[PDB]
Amino acid sequence: MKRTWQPNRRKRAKTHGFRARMRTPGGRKVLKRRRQKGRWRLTPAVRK
Amino acid sequence: AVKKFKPYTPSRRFMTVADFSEITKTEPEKSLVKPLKKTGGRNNQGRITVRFRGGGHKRLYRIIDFKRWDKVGIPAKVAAIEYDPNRSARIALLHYVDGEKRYIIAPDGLQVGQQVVAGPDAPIQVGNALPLRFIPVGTVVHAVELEPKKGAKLARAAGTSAQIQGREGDYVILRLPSGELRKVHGECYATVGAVGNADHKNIVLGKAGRSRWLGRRPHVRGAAMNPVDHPHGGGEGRAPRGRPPASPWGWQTKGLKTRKRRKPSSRFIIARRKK
RNA sequence: GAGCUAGCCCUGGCCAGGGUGAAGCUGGGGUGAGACCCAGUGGAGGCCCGAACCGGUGGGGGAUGCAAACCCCUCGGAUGA
RNA sequence: GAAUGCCGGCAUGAGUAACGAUAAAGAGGGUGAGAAUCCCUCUCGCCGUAAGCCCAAGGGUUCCUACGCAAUGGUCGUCAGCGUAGGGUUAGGCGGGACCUAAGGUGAAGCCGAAAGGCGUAGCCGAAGGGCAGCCGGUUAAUAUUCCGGCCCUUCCCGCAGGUGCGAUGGGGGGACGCUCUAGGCUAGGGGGACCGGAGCCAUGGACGAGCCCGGCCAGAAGCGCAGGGUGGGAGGUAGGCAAAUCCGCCUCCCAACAAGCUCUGCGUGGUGGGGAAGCCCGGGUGACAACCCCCCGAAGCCAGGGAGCCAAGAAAAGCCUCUAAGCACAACCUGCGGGAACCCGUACCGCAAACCGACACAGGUGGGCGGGUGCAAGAGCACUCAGGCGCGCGGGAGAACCCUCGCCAAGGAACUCUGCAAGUUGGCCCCGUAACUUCGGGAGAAGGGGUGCUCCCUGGGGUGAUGAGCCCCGGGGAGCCGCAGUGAACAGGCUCUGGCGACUGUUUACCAAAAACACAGCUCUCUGCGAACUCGUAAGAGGAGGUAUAGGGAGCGACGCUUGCCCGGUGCCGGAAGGUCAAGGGGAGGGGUGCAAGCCCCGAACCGAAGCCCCGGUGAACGGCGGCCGUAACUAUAACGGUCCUAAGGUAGCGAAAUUCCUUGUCGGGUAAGUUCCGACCUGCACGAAAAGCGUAACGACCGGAGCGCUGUCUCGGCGAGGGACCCGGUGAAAUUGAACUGGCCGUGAAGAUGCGGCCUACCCGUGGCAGGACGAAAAGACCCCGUGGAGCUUUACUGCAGCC
RNA sequence: CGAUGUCGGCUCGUCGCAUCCUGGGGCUGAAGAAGGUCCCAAGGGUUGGGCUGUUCGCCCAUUAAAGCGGCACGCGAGCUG
RNA sequence: UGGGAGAGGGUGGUGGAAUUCCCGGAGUAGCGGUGAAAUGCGCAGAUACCGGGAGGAACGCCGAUGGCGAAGGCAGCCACCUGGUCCACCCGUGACGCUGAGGCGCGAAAGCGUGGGGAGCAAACCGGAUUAGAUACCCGGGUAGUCCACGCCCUAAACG
RNA sequence: CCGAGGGUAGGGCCCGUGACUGGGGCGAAGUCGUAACAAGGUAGCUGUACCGGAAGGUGCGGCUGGAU
Ligand SMILES: CCC[C@H]1[C@H](O)[C@@H](N)[C@@H](O[C@H]2[C@H](O[C@@H]3O[C@H](CO)[C@@H](O[C@H]4O[C@@H](CN)[C@@H](O)[C@H](O)[C@H]4N)[C@H]3O)[C@@H](O)[C@H](N)C[C@@H]2N)O[C@@H]1CO
Ligand SMILES: [Mg+2]
Ligand SMILES: [Mg+2]
Ligand SMILES: [Mg+2]
Ligand SMILES: [Mg+2]
Ligand SMILES: [Mg+2]
Ligand SMILES: [Mg+2]
Ligand SMILES: [Mg+2]
Ligand SMILES: [Mg+2]
Ligand SMILES: [Mg+2]
Ligand SMILES: [Mg+2]
Ligand SMILES: [Mg+2]
Ligand SMILES: [Mg+2]
Ligand SMILES: [Mg+2]
Ligand SMILES: [Mg+2]
Ligand SMILES: [Mg+2]
Ligand SMILES: [Mg+2]
Ligand SMILES: [Mg+2]
Ligand SMILES: [Mg+2]
Ligand SMILES: [Mg+2]
Ligand SMILES: [Mg+2]
Ligand SMILES: [Mg+2]
Ligand SMILES: [Mg+2]
Ligand SMILES: [Mg+2]
Ligand SMILES: [Mg+2]
Ligand SMILES: [Mg+2]
Ligand SMILES: [Mg+2]
Ligand SMILES: [Mg+2]
Ligand SMILES: [Mg+2]
Ligand SMILES: [Mg+2]
Ligand SMILES: [Mg+2]
Ligand SMILES: [Mg+2]
Ligand SMILES: [Mg+2]
Ligand SMILES: [Mg+2]
Ligand SMILES: [Mg+2]
Ligand SMILES: [Mg+2]
Ligand SMILES: [Mg+2]
Ligand SMILES: [Mg+2]
Ligand SMILES: [Mg+2]
Ligand SMILES: [Mg+2]
Ligand SMILES: [Mg+2]
Ligand SMILES: [Mg+2]
Ligand SMILES: [Mg+2]
Ligand SMILES: [Mg+2]
Ligand SMILES: [Mg+2]
Ligand SMILES: [Mg+2]
Ligand SMILES: [Mg+2]
Ligand SMILES: [Mg+2]
Ligand SMILES: [Mg+2]
Ligand SMILES: [Mg+2]
Ligand SMILES: [Mg+2]
Ligand SMILES: [Mg+2]
Ligand SMILES: [Mg+2]
Ligand SMILES: [Mg+2]
Ligand SMILES: [Mg+2]
Ligand SMILES: [Mg+2]
Ligand SMILES: [Mg+2]
Ligand SMILES: [Mg+2]
Ligand SMILES: [Mg+2]
Ligand SMILES: [Mg+2]
Ligand SMILES: [Mg+2]
Ligand SMILES: [Mg+2]
Ligand SMILES: [Mg+2]
Ligand SMILES: [Mg+2]
Ligand SMILES: [Mg+2]
Ligand SMILES: [Mg+2]
Ligand SMILES: [Mg+2]
Ligand SMILES: [Mg+2]
Ligand SMILES: [Mg+2]
Ligand SMILES: [Mg+2]
Ligand SMILES: [Mg+2]
Ligand SMILES: [Mg+2]
Ligand SMILES: [Mg+2]
Ligand SMILES: [Mg+2]
Ligand SMILES: [Mg+2]
Ligand SMILES: [Mg+2]
Ligand SMILES: [Mg+2]
Ligand SMILES: [Mg+2]
Ligand SMILES: [Mg+2]
Ligand SMILES: [Mg+2]
Ligand SMILES: [Mg+2]
Ligand SMILES: [Mg+2]
Ligand SMILES: [Mg+2]
Ligand SMILES: [Mg+2]
Ligand SMILES: [Mg+2]
Ligand SMILES: [Mg+2]
Ligand SMILES: [Mg+2]
Ligand SMILES: [Mg+2]
Ligand SMILES: [Mg+2]
Ligand SMILES: [Mg+2]
Ligand SMILES: [Mg+2]
Ligand SMILES: [Mg+2]
Ligand SMILES: [Mg+2]
Ligand SMILES: [Mg+2]
Ligand SMILES: [Mg+2]
Ligand SMILES: [Mg+2]
Ligand SMILES: [Mg+2]
Ligand SMILES: [Mg+2]
Ligand SMILES: [Mg+2]
Ligand SMILES: [Mg+2]
Ligand SMILES: [Mg+2]
Ligand SMILES: [Mg+2]
Ligand SMILES: [Mg+2]
Ligand SMILES: [Mg+2]
Ligand SMILES: [Mg+2]
Ligand SMILES: [Mg+2]
Ligand SMILES: [Mg+2]
Ligand SMILES: [Mg+2]
Ligand SMILES: [Mg+2]
Ligand SMILES: [Mg+2]
Ligand SMILES: [Mg+2]
Ligand SMILES: [Mg+2]
Ligand SMILES: [Mg+2]
Ligand SMILES: [Mg+2]
Ligand SMILES: [Mg+2]
Ligand SMILES: [Mg+2]
Ligand SMILES: [Mg+2]
Ligand SMILES: [Mg+2]
Ligand SMILES: [Mg+2]
Ligand SMILES: [Mg+2]
Ligand SMILES: [Mg+2]
Ligand SMILES: [Mg+2]
Ligand SMILES: [Mg+2]
Ligand SMILES: [Mg+2]
Ligand SMILES: [Mg+2]
Ligand SMILES: [Mg+2]
Ligand SMILES: [Mg+2]
Ligand SMILES: [Mg+2]
Ligand SMILES: [Mg+2]
Ligand SMILES: [Mg+2]
Ligand SMILES: [Mg+2]
Ligand SMILES: [Mg+2]
Ligand SMILES: [Mg+2]
Ligand SMILES: [Mg+2]
Ligand SMILES: [Mg+2]
Ligand SMILES: [Mg+2]
Ligand SMILES: [Mg+2]
Ligand SMILES: [Mg+2]
Ligand SMILES: [Mg+2]
Ligand SMILES: [Mg+2]
Ligand SMILES: [Mg+2]
Ligand SMILES: [Mg+2]
Ligand SMILES: [Mg+2]
Ligand SMILES: [Mg+2]
Ligand SMILES: [Mg+2]
Ligand SMILES: [Mg+2]
Ligand SMILES: [Mg+2]
Ligand SMILES: [Mg+2]
Ligand SMILES: [Mg+2]
Ligand SMILES: [Mg+2]
Ligand SMILES: [Mg+2]
Ligand SMILES: [Mg+2]
Ligand SMILES: [Mg+2]
Ligand SMILES: [Mg+2]
Ligand SMILES: [Mg+2]
Ligand SMILES: [Mg+2]
Ligand SMILES: [Mg+2]
Ligand SMILES: [Mg+2]
Ligand SMILES: [Mg+2]
Ligand SMILES: [Mg+2]
Ligand SMILES: [Mg+2]
Ligand SMILES: [Mg+2]
Ligand SMILES: [Mg+2]
Ligand SMILES: [Mg+2]
Ligand SMILES: [Mg+2]
Ligand SMILES: [Mg+2]
Ligand SMILES: [Mg+2]
Ligand SMILES: [Mg+2]
Ligand SMILES: [Mg+2]
Ligand SMILES: [Mg+2]
Ligand SMILES: [Mg+2]
Ligand SMILES: [Mg+2]
Ligand SMILES: [Mg+2]
Ligand SMILES: [Mg+2]
Ligand SMILES: [Mg+2]
Ligand SMILES: [Mg+2]
Ligand SMILES: [Mg+2]
Ligand SMILES: [Mg+2]
Ligand SMILES: [Mg+2]
Ligand SMILES: [Mg+2]
Ligand SMILES: [Mg+2]
Ligand SMILES: [Mg+2]
Ligand SMILES: [Mg+2]
Ligand SMILES: [Mg+2]
Ligand SMILES: [Mg+2]
Ligand SMILES: [Mg+2]
Ligand SMILES: [Mg+2]
Ligand SMILES: [Mg+2]
Ligand SMILES: [Mg+2]
Ligand SMILES: [Mg+2]
Ligand SMILES: [Mg+2]
Ligand SMILES: [Mg+2]
Ligand SMILES: [Mg+2]
Ligand SMILES: [Mg+2]
Ligand SMILES: [Mg+2]
Ligand SMILES: [Mg+2]
Ligand SMILES: [Mg+2]
Ligand SMILES: [Mg+2]
Ligand SMILES: [Mg+2]
Ligand SMILES: [Mg+2]
Ligand SMILES: [Mg+2]
Ligand SMILES: [Mg+2]
Ligand SMILES: [Mg+2]
Ligand SMILES: [Mg+2]
Ligand SMILES: [Mg+2]
Ligand SMILES: [Mg+2]
Ligand SMILES: [Mg+2]
Ligand SMILES: [Mg+2]
Ligand SMILES: [Mg+2]
Ligand SMILES: [Mg+2]
Ligand SMILES: [Mg+2]
Ligand SMILES: [Mg+2]
Ligand SMILES: [Mg+2]
Ligand SMILES: [Mg+2]
Ligand SMILES: [Mg+2]
Ligand SMILES: [Mg+2]
Ligand SMILES: [Mg+2]
Ligand SMILES: [Mg+2]
Ligand SMILES: [Mg+2]
Ligand SMILES: [Mg+2]
Ligand SMILES: [Mg+2]
Ligand SMILES: [Mg+2]
Ligand SMILES: [Mg+2]
Ligand SMILES: [Mg+2]
Ligand SMILES: [Mg+2]
Ligand SMILES: [Mg+2]
Ligand SMILES: [Mg+2]
Ligand SMILES: [Mg+2]
Ligand SMILES: [Mg+2]
Ligand SMILES: [Mg+2]
Ligand SMILES: [Mg+2]
Ligand SMILES: [Mg+2]
Ligand SMILES: [Mg+2]
Ligand SMILES: [Mg+2]
Ligand SMILES: [Mg+2]
Ligand SMILES: [Mg+2]
Ligand SMILES: [Mg+2]
Ligand SMILES: [Mg+2]
Ligand SMILES: [Mg+2]
């Protein structure tokens, strides 16, 4: 049946993207934490 | 007035519709309509703050002239009478003899191709506007400003009216559509005549669908919910209210007055409503 | 976290084909004028059959499954909330 | 050495289940170390409103070619969406951007918030909406509206000519709109041809024919032609469109009006450019100078912003046109012609799936367009089939039990069973006919029947064309023929009578409940006079509503019909300027401490003093409540009647062994051979009752009862048959579980249910197919129950607090 | 209680005997026939239906008779629900 | 043809008296009601009095033994619209008449539907009395209804 | 072809009958009250509405077939 993952590039970049994170305090702290943990990529890869 | 239907469906036997016989134009003045943002009962936060709203027919908003004192002395012809889906009343298209085009809510008896005017020296005629101080005592009136130059606020709905009862200083005494006796400033404008389309209350929606057409979503009783949702929620099987009947928000909903006690307009309310 | 689900907003799309034959309109009859009646036209409807589509009634299977809700037979609705 | 320990390794079940739709395979010839599985051919089956084609998401080299077979592929593998390498995606016109707005997002101004931040007009962003200029064909192993060919067009820049008051983020018009039904004319598409072109073909008994087979077109600028859309002309005045305005609006007058004219589309034709089958032969060559014609059907698409009706009343902005402002009129704009200029991104391939979402090459999920033919009334239904695409990535045998899906059945015909569960029956169309009841629509497909094929003859009207032929669409009558049977195959109601519940269409527990539940029109009560009430928010601010009491919130009830009785004593709510209590505060009689004293400091009575509570009334479609005992009539029996205790008042109408009745299968009647259910009555109603509505109610129902008819494999009572499994052989090869095991029965005993202890009996060692009685079999640290001074949701006149309100 | 699935039905039996029937008996208030009661006996048999979830029970029509119990109120890794 | 009387009917408007209520004033110990009482109302200031305002219904005198209408029925006043009738003149038509089964229309009150309205009155209901009882007559309350519009009802001691 | 009739199916009319239920007529001396006839102790009758153990009562309009 219809599953929970229904990918959508506009949705992905507008919800979890870099610009979405920087806009709010919690989003910036995510980036801070991911950048501190050494995450190779700070944000989901969506090919646009 | 009020068209009935033969019972050829379950819903038809009760459904009734307006006679529409006073309407003369079936499309609005493009110069006086603007798009109407449907809210669905949600606010700037996104939250439902008025329950059970959404999903009705799309509408255009006709700009209506509640001032009418911005064109004192300039008479106008009643060009057409039209449907307005934003209100219970019908609206009347005005062509002013100086070119301007406006809408007013159509009083009862108003006919197409007649002169109307606003001002202290206007005749006492169905459709004319005056300050309340210049209207004879005892004449029905509608579209009444509650404060001078602030806009017509009272007696707007189809069939409503307000009778002038007396004068006292700068203030006239109005019997509002609800029966309240109130003082309204004499400088406030008002339009002689009751609002038209009085058979608007004899309309029978006939089925659930028509309510949905009007943007009214299904209302669900507190007695049908659960204690998390409503004071009347829960019970095994059915259940009487088991407490003073309350709203979803706890406050009692049978008889409990809610008008603010110290509201400054109370100095002008002569008698609370009848019945 | 509303890319699932729920409601709402905006903007688009879809609903084969066949039944039934509301109002009105017309002519005719009727009467003081009416109500009204007959035929025709007309094509209304949370109207009927039935796909697409939306569902999920009963039964059988499946039960370390094809599937962490599926398969078969049957069945609700399908111009409307 | 144990923690259902943790990590890892390896076992057991086991050569076991399975190897993923039962649409299906066979042979020949290839290649290769190796072939059921790759390639080629022939034969067979399967999809064909798809299982074919084209888009969009999403995926991201999976596309093409070469070379491979370790792993991946449920077997195999020489193959591959796998490994390696090389190649491949071309646009001013397709799509998006350099254009426009929608919800929404953001947001100079402004507002608000401890901080972070929240709002917010303009403006900006935001598209599958608006707007904007490319069609036919060819070419590559792989791209093509992109390369190429043919014919077209758009914008920018500059120039030349002609014309004009030119000029805009400013005014206006326009853009610009719903639902249902729908006219005319076209086109897409399809059908037919005894006409036109074609390599051929004559079989097997006949046919050399008006034979079979194949094909009979696509695009196209100007002009013209047919069909539409849009559109009055001119003048005079003018206070309005936030400056102006010659525009727009308003007013008057003249002329044109269903034309015409202008303007714009569609279709046709159109210079020219393409395409071009079967068959045969090695994707190509031929066919072939291919032919490219007539008739019919005909869109839901086109003309279109067409027409009609209806109420629920149907985006915006830009492009565009017009008007004028500063300014400028050597300019500028428009028009025509010319040259020059025209950027960024996507383009491969999959795309109902082996490439997307489901851990899998997973029987599931996934929006748009095209979706041929014949017949069955129609259709996207159903059967077959075209183009095209597949035979579902384990096979070969065998012909047991048993399971699944399916076929049939003598006599019986619900006797099955909780229940006709299931499966029969019925089944489309035409016609005949059709009950109670009814809200007059319905009930109604009521029920019940008849017809249905094929041939010949006679005939009625319609469309097209021309009125005729032709095609084509509805019929009418008469005579016949055949079979068991003519909607001959496929798709296609079983029916009725009587209850309960709910009026109804709808809605719901995604994944055990679709209902009597929720909703619903409708009724009532109640709040709300607008900076409304109410809701969210600390606020600003929103929603309510750009609404105004015929409106908006809350509550119960739930179409409609007839109705909704008595109690205000308690609780709530409403009203009550008296009275009583009542906090801070006011007041300061009167004391206290300290100092030599002025003074400083502390306590503090009367009295004044809100809301709230007390108190007085009201109020039921407010929360709620609506009795007991004794006696009595000239047979008995029963009490119309009386007595008395209590209450705030003692249940009214109507219903009643009921979705309600404990005793209970109450009693009587009906139905049945027999009826704890059912229906109708009765009334000592454990414990109905009137908007948590009472009693009815036509219509409706995948709701829950009872009865009958029809018909049956449900059953007496089973039998046989089909296929897919189970079984045997080759290939691949799991799982839970598992203290170790050399693991019998009885009667005992044992912590009370022993393979394991005693006694006795019985028993050669090891398998395979089967059945489930045991191993207190597996699974889940019982979901019942208790326990924990364990937790969570809920309630309230439990405690205490907080918001909110006063 | 780190689970011994709980009623009834269906299927499949097996055992006990305090015996419903069939066989053998003694007593009888046994004339016969048919009964009553007790003794022996477990070999075999012990029906089809209406009602109810029912076990039971009542009822219909039969019968030689329409027995009573145990087997985890026998039997859900056998089915039903 | 010319006249006359009339609460004949329908529509819109309108005038004063009275009752209830509300606001202000003034005043205080009761008012109200009956056969007598009580319920009820009143120091929370009632009743009685004055002024003001709201609202409904009914129209005193004239008024009569009266008038009109087919009956039911119709009463402040003004205007509009309309019916019937009587009289005079003796002008016109020339039996065109009487009745009337069916039909159709009208039809007091009460009642019914949808709206509106609501002062007074008042079924039902409540209370106080009376009484053996009092589901009555009497008293205090009191809802439908009484009123308006529209749509049904179609009955009567619709009687002379 | 028609055809007695037989059969399946659905209607109409009448008659008999039915648990129970509705009143009605009638039947010397049962019970409760006393509505009517006199102003019958509230004048009566009345159409209707609602109520009440029962006669009745009450509202609304109507009649005198009402005394004084
Ligand atoms: C032996 C039989 C005697 C009987 C009588 O013949 C009956 N008439 C009856 O008499 C009763 C009488 O009963 C009435 O008489 C009638 C029955 O016969 C009935 O009254 C009704 O008679 C109707 C006419 N037949 C009507 O007038 C109305 O309904 C009543 N008046 C009964 O209720 C009763 O009123 C008296 N007070 C007492 C009297 N003994 O009952 C008596 C039994 O004892
Ligand atoms: Mg889902
Ligand atoms: Mg999605
Ligand atoms: Mg996207
Ligand atoms: Mg998105
Ligand atoms: Mg973002
Ligand atoms: Mg990572
Ligand atoms: Mg790195
Ligand atoms: Mg991130
Ligand atoms: Mg109607
Ligand atoms: Mg009707
Ligand atoms: Mg109107
Ligand atoms: Mg606009
Ligand atoms: Mg809004
Ligand atoms: Mg916002
Ligand atoms: Mg709300
Ligand atoms: Mg809402
Ligand atoms: Mg309104
Ligand atoms: Mg309107
Ligand atoms: Mg004012
Ligand atoms: Mg209504
Ligand atoms: Mg609406
Ligand atoms: Mg509502
Ligand atoms: Mg509700
Ligand atoms: Mg509930
Ligand atoms: Mg609930
Ligand atoms: Mg919640
Ligand atoms: Mg609560
Ligand atoms: Mg409750
Ligand atoms: Mg409940
Ligand atoms: Mg309950
Ligand atoms: Mg409930
Ligand atoms: Mg309660
Ligand atoms: Mg409460
Ligand atoms: Mg509040
Ligand atoms: Mg008020
Ligand atoms: Mg979603
Ligand atoms: Mg749409
Ligand atoms: Mg449809
Ligand atoms: Mg017709
Ligand atoms: Mg018409
Ligand atoms: Mg429908
Ligand atoms: Mg039908
Ligand atoms: Mg339907
Ligand atoms: Mg079934
Ligand atoms: Mg299974
Ligand atoms: Mg499962
Ligand atoms: Mg399925
Ligand atoms: Mg099916
Ligand atoms: Mg349809
Ligand atoms: Mg140890
Ligand atoms: Mg261990
Ligand atoms: Mg552990
Ligand atoms: Mg471990
Ligand atoms: Mg481990
Ligand atoms: Mg491990
Ligand atoms: Mg290791
Ligand atoms: Mg291992
Ligand atoms: Mg081992
Ligand atoms: Mg092994
Ligand atoms: Mg083996
Ligand atoms: Mg095994
Ligand atoms: Mg397996
Ligand atoms: Mg498997
Ligand atoms: Mg499998
Ligand atoms: Mg299949
Ligand atoms: Mg199959
Ligand atoms: Mg072969
Ligand atoms: Mg082969
Ligand atoms: Mg090789
Ligand atoms: Mg091979
Ligand atoms: Mg090989
Ligand atoms: Mg091959
Ligand atoms: Mg061959
Ligand atoms: Mg096809
Ligand atoms: Mg997208
Ligand atoms: Mg992937
Ligand atoms: Mg390999
Ligand atoms: Mg290999
Ligand atoms: Mg190999
Ligand atoms: Mg290698
Ligand atoms: Mg592999
Ligand atoms: Mg696989
Ligand atoms: Mg090009
Ligand atoms: Mg640029
Ligand atoms: Mg911060
Ligand atoms: Mg944009
Ligand atoms: Mg766009
Ligand atoms: Mg474009
Ligand atoms: Mg082109
Ligand atoms: Mg210009
Ligand atoms: Mg411009
Ligand atoms: Mg427009
Ligand atoms: Mg518009
Ligand atoms: Mg549009
Ligand atoms: Mg509509
Ligand atoms: Mg074309
Ligand atoms: Mg065709
Ligand atoms: Mg001007
Ligand atoms: Mg050639
Ligand atoms: Mg289409
Ligand atoms: Mg169009
Ligand atoms: Mg149109
Ligand atoms: Mg905008
Ligand atoms: Mg110059
Ligand atoms: Mg120009
Ligand atoms: Mg650029
Ligand atoms: Mg490409
Ligand atoms: Mg699919
Ligand atoms: Mg694929
Ligand atoms: Mg997933
Ligand atoms: Mg999965
Ligand atoms: Mg596969
Ligand atoms: Mg074809
Ligand atoms: Mg068909
Ligand atoms: Mg098909
Ligand atoms: Mg296969
Ligand atoms: Mg075998
Ligand atoms: Mg056979
Ligand atoms: Mg048989
Ligand atoms: Mg039978
Ligand atoms: Mg039979
Ligand atoms: Mg049965
Ligand atoms: Mg059986
Ligand atoms: Mg069939
Ligand atoms: Mg019948
Ligand atoms: Mg009938
Ligand atoms: Mg009925
Ligand atoms: Mg009828
Ligand atoms: Mg039939
Ligand atoms: Mg025939
Ligand atoms: Mg034949
Ligand atoms: Mg059917
Ligand atoms: Mg029936
Ligand atoms: Mg329900
Ligand atoms: Mg329902
Ligand atoms: Mg009901
Ligand atoms: Mg109902
Ligand atoms: Mg309902
Ligand atoms: Mg429906
Ligand atoms: Mg569920
Ligand atoms: Mg659940
Ligand atoms: Mg779940
Ligand atoms: Mg289920
Ligand atoms: Mg359902
Ligand atoms: Mg529900
Ligand atoms: Mg309902
Ligand atoms: Mg109702
Ligand atoms: Mg109401
Ligand atoms: Mg709040
Ligand atoms: Mg607003
Ligand atoms: Mg309810
Ligand atoms: Mg009825
Ligand atoms: Mg009370
Ligand atoms: Mg009280
Ligand atoms: Mg109270
Ligand atoms: Mg005092
Ligand atoms: Mg106080
Ligand atoms: Mg209580
Ligand atoms: Mg109580
Ligand atoms: Mg009653
Ligand atoms: Mg009973
Ligand atoms: Mg019972
Ligand atoms: Mg019973
Ligand atoms: Mg009942
Ligand atoms: Mg009960
Ligand atoms: Mg019972
Ligand atoms: Mg019984
Ligand atoms: Mg009894
Ligand atoms: Mg209640
Ligand atoms: Mg209640
Ligand atoms: Mg239903
Ligand atoms: Mg249902
Ligand atoms: Mg039956
Ligand atoms: Mg069988
Ligand atoms: Mg077989
Ligand atoms: Mg062998
Ligand atoms: Mg062998
Ligand atoms: Mg092997
Ligand atoms: Mg392998
Ligand atoms: Mg061991
Ligand atoms: Mg061992
Ligand atoms: Mg052994
Ligand atoms: Mg023991
Ligand atoms: Mg033992
Ligand atoms: Mg042993
Ligand atoms: Mg041992
Ligand atoms: Mg020992
Ligand atoms: Mg031993
Ligand atoms: Mg032994
Ligand atoms: Mg073997
Ligand atoms: Mg075995
Ligand atoms: Mg076993
Ligand atoms: Mg066992
Ligand atoms: Mg154990
Ligand atoms: Mg165990
Ligand atoms: Mg076991
Ligand atoms: Mg066990
Ligand atoms: Mg489990
Ligand atoms: Mg644990
Ligand atoms: Mg535990
Ligand atoms: Mg435990
Ligand atoms: Mg557990
Ligand atoms: Mg316990
Ligand atoms: Mg404790
Ligand atoms: Mg303790
Ligand atoms: Mg605790
Ligand atoms: Mg919690
Ligand atoms: Mg807690
Ligand atoms: Mg706090
Ligand atoms: Mg246990
Ligand atoms: Mg365990
Ligand atoms: Mg266990
Ligand atoms: Mg003897
Ligand atoms: Mg003996
Ligand atoms: Mg024996
Ligand atoms: Mg029993
Ligand atoms: Mg036993
Ligand atoms: Mg046991
Ligand atoms: Mg036991
Ligand atoms: Mg027991
Ligand atoms: Mg089981
Ligand atoms: Mg069991
Ligand atoms: Mg077992
Ligand atoms: Mg078994
Ligand atoms: Mg006093
Ligand atoms: Mg008033
Ligand atoms: Mg004469
Ligand atoms: Mg009154
Ligand atoms: Mg009393
Ligand atoms: Mg009358
Ligand atoms: Mg015969
Ligand atoms: Mg006596
Ligand atoms: Mg006697
Ligand atoms: Mg009397
Ligand atoms: Mg008397
Ligand atoms: Mg008396
Ligand atoms: Mg009397
Ligand atoms: Mg009374």
